[PDB]
Amino acid sequence: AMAAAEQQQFYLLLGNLLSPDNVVRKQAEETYENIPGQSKITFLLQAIRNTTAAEEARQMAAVLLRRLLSSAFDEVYPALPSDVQTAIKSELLMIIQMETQSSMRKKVCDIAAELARNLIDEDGNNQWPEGLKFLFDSVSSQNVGLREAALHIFWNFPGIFGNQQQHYLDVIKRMLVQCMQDQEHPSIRTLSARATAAFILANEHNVALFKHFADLLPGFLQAVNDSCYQNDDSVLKSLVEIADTVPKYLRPHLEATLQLSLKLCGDTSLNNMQRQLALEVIVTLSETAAAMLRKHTNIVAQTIPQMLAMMVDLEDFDSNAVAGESALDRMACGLGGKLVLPMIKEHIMQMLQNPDWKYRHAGLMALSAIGEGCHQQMEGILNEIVNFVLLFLQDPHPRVRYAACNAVGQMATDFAPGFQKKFHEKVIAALLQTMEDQGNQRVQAHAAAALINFTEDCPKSLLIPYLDNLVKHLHSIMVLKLQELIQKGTKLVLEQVVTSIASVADTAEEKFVPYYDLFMPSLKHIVENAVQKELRLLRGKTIECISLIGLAVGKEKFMQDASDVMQLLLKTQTDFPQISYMISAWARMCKILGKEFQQYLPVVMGPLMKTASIKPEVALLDTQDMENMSDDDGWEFVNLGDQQSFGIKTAGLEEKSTACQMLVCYAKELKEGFVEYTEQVVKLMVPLLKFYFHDGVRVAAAESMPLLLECARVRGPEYLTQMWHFMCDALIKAIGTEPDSDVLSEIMHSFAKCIEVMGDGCLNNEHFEELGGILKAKLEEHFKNQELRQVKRQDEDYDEQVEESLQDEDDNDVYILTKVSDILHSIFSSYKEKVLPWFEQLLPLIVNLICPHRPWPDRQWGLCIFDDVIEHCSPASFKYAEYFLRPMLQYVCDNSPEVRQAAAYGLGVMAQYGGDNYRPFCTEALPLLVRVIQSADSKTKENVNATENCISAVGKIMKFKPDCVNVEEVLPHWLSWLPLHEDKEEAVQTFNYLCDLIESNHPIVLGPNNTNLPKIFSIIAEGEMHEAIKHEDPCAKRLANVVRQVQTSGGLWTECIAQLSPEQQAAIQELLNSA
Amino acid sequence: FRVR
Ligand SMILES: [Cl-]
Ligand code: NI
Ligand code: NI
Repeated sequence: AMAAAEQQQFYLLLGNLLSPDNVVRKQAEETYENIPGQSKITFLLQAIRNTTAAEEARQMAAVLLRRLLSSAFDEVYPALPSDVQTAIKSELLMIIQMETQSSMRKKVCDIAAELARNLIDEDGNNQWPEGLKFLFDSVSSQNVGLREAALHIFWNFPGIFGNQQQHYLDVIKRMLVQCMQDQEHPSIRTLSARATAAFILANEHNVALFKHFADLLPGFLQAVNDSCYQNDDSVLKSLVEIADTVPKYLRPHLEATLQLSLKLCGDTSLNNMQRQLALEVIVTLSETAAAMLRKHTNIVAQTIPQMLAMMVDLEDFDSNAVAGESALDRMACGLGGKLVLPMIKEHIMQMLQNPDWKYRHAGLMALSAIGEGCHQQMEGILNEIVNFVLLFLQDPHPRVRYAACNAVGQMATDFAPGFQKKFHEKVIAALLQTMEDQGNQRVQAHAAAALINFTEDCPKSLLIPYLDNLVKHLHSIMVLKLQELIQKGTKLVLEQVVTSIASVADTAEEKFVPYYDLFMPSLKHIVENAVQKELRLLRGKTIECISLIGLAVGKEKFMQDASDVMQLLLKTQTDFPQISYMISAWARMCKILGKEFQQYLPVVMGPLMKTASIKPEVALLDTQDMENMSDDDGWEFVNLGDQQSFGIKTAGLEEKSTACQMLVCYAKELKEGFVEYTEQVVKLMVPLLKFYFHDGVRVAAAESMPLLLECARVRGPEYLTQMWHFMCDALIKAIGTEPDSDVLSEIMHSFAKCIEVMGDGCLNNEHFEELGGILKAKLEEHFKNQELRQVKRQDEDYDEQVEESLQDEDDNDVYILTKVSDILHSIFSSYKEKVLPWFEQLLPLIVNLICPHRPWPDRQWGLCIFDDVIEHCSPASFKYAEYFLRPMLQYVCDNSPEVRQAAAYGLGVMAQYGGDNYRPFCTEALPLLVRVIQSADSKTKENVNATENCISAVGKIMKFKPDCVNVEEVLPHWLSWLPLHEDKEEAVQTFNYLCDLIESNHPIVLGPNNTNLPKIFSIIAEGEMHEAIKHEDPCAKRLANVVRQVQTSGGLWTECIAQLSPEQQAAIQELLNSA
Repeated sequence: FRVR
C-alpha cells in the first residue's frame, strides 16, 4: 500500500485549500471534490488525528468532515468495510479523549454527534454503544474538558439513547442541573441551559418528561437573563424555540417566563435584536399556546404599551417600529379582538390626539395592525374611525399623512367588501383629492397605493356606478404625470397611478371597453419613453397595465394593438425585477389570443426556459448566520438540528415557479404548436421533481409530464416512447422520496395519467419491482399512522390542537390512498390479466383495507382496487376471489354510502366482465342489491350515487347474466328505478340496456298494450339532466330512434307526449333534432 | 374528481 504517501499528498491539499491566492485555492477545491467520499472520510479523520501537524490544516479537516457526514452520510459510511467503520468510531472518541485544544474538541464533538445520529436503527436503538458509554463516563469525569465534551455531544444530538427514559433519565437531569448551578465556570452554564432546551425540543410530546424536567426551568430563565445582560441572545433564542414548538413545558413557570420577557423587552440598555426576541416569546405564545396566555391577561395588557412604545421610536424591517406593529398584528390575531380591542382601543385614541407626531403616526399604524384580528369587533366603531383617519390626510406632519393613507388602504383590505359599499363616496373623494390637489408628491403616491387596495378588493358591482368619474380623474393624473416623465424623468406617482388604472380595469372587465382608447395610446408612450434603467419598475408596471387592460376588454378590442404590444414587449430585452412582469404579461396575451398566440412562441420560449432554469443559492454554516443576512430580506433560512441552518436565496424562487406554470399552460392550451419545444422542456422538468425548495416548482414539474406526452404523440409513438423514457424512472423515484403529501399526490396522479397515455408495455421489470416496493411502503405507512393516531388520542399531551393535526394527517393519508388506486387502475387497464402475478406482493396490504374493523375510506378504496381487478383482469381475477368476493357481497349493505357504491360497482362489473365462475354469486347479488335500492332515502344527495350504482349493477346482471336472474320479474321494478343522472357513466350503461330491451323482438319492457311507453318517455325526457350526451355517446342515437319510432303510432305518440311537462317535451325535441 |  501507498497510504502514508497518499496521506502526505492529502496534507499538501489541505494546505492549498487554505492558500491566500484563489488560483491554488480553486485548484485544491476542484481536486478535493473529485476524491471519493469513502477515501475522503479516512483522509480527513487521519488529518484530524495528527496533532503534531499544522493547527490550521487540522481545523480545515474538521469543518470538511463535519460537512461530509451532514451532506452525504449514505454515500460515504454504509459502503465502507466493517473494520474501517469500527476504526472510524473508536478513533473519533480517542480524538475527543486526548484533545487539549478547546476549538478542536468542540468540532470533533460535532463530528461524533453527527455520526451518532446516523447510527440509530428504525426500531429506535443505539448502534454505537461506545458513543453513549463515552458520554456517560465523561459526565462523571474529573477532566472538565470531558464534562464539556459530553455536554457538547448531547446538545448536538440529545436523542443519543434508546433507553433515555428507561434508565438514563435521572443521569441526564443530574448532569444538566450540576452544569447550570456551577457558577465557578462561564461557558458551561450557558451550554447547559441550551442543552436543556434542546433535550426538551427533542421530546415534543412527552408531558411526563416536561413535569420531570420542570425543576430546571427557573435555572434556565436565570441563564436567559444572565446571558442577555452579557450581549448573548443564544439562550433567549432557545426560549423562543420552546414557546414555538413545545410551550406546554413552560406552564409550571409561565408567570416567571412572561415577566422575564416583558422586563428584557422594556429594558432600554439592551440592543434592538434582544428586545425584539424577548417580545417574540409573548407573541409566539399567542399563536402556539393562546389558551395558556388567555389565563394571564395581566401580562398581555402590559405587552400593548411596550409594542406601542416601539412603534413611537421612529427617527427598516429590523427597526423597533416595524417589529412592534408586526407583533401587535400577530398578537391581535392570535388572541382575537374580543380580548385585544378593549386593551388597545383607548391607547390608540389617546395617541391620535397627542401633540407629538410620532404618537399620531404610531396610533394610525397600530390601527392598521389590529384590523386583521379585531375587525369583527371594530364594525360598530368603523364609521367614526374612517372620519377620524380621513382628517389625518390634512395633518401638519407629512409622515402622519402617509400613515393615514396606509390606514385607509389597510381598512379597504380588512373590512372588504362592506368598507367599499359604505365608504366609497368619502374615501374615493379624499384619495383622489390627495392624489390631484396635494402638493407633496409623497402623499399623492401613498394615496394612490390605498386606491389600488380599495379597488383590488371592491367587487365589480360596487365599482361600476362611479367608474366614469374614477377613470376621468385617473386619466387627468396619468396625462399630467406623463408630461413630467418626458421633461424631468419623475416616476414616483406615475408608478402607482398606472397600477391603479390596471386594478380598475381588472375589476371593471367589459365595463372598461369605452375607456380603452383613453389610456392605451398614453400607456404605449410610457413604455417607449421608459428605456432607461431607472424607469424599469415603471415599464414593468405599465406592461402589467396594458395586458390587464387587454384581458378585460377581450380578444376583439385588444386585437388591433396585440401585435404592437407583443413587438414592444420583446423590444425591452433588445434595449436593456422586470422579469416577473414580462412573464405574466405573456400569460395574459395567450389567455386573450387563444390558439393565435402560437405565432409568438419562438420569441417568448427563449426567456421562458431561461427563467424556469434559475439556480438557487445554497447556504449552510452553524448558529450566528441567520441573523447576519436579514438586510437582504430575500434570503430565507430553516432552523435544522445541531443549530446548523440551511438557507436559500428566496429571490428567484417565485419567478422560477411562475415560468414553470406557463410552460404547463402552453403544453395544454397550444398543444399543436408546442410540439417543437417538447424534448427541451422534458429535460427541464424531470430534475425539477426533486426541487425541495419550492413546492409549486415540483407541482408544475409533475403537471407537465402527461401534457408533454400528448404533444409527443403527434410526432409518432417512437418519439412518445423516448419522451416517456426520460421521465419514467424519475417519476417512480419521486413517489418513494417525496416528503409533501400534496406534492406526492400530484406526482402519483401524473404517473397514473402517463401510464394511461402510454398503454401496455410502458413499464420494464426494474420499474415494476421498484414500484411494488414503493407502493407496499406507502400502504405500510398508511396502517402505521392509523395505529399512531389511536395511541396519540389517549396520550397525556392530547388536546384541541393535536386533534386538529391528526384529522389533517388522516385526510392526507386518505388522499394518498386514492392516488395508489389511481396508479393501480391505469396499470390494470393497460396490462389486464398479465399483471396479476406482480399484484400478489400488494395483495396482503390491499386486502387489509377491506378488514371490517378498518375506517370506511379504507374499505371504500380497497374495494375500488378489487373492482379494477374484476373489470380489467378477468377471468383470471376469479383465482383471487378468496380475497374480495364474499366481502363485496357483504359490503353492499354497509353504513357508508361510499362503501356501498364500491361494492355495488364490483358486483356489476363481475356480471359484465367476470366470466362463468361468478354466475352463482351473480344470483346471490341481485336480492342484496334490490334491498339497498328499495331502502328509504336511497335517492337523497348522500345516497343517490350508491343507489344509482346498485340499479346499474342489477341491470348488468339482467343483461350479461340473464340465466342467473328472473329478468321478466325484475324488469318492471328496474324500469321504475330509472332514470339515473348523478353517475353519468352508469346513466349510459342503463340507457344502452333500455335500448336493447326496447329494440328486442320480444320487448316485454313496453308492457301489455305498450302501457310502459309514457314511463319510457319520462325516463328519456330526463335528457334535461345531461345524462345522455348527444355527441360521443352512440346511445343518444339509439334513444332517439326508439322515441321517433313511436311517432308512427299517432294516438300512442299523442298520449306519451301529453303526459310530459312543457320542459320535458322540449327535451324530447332537443334529443330528436340532435340524434 | 366524483369517484366510485
Ligand atoms: Cl412612513
Ligand atoms: Ni421504462
Ligand atoms: Ni319498486
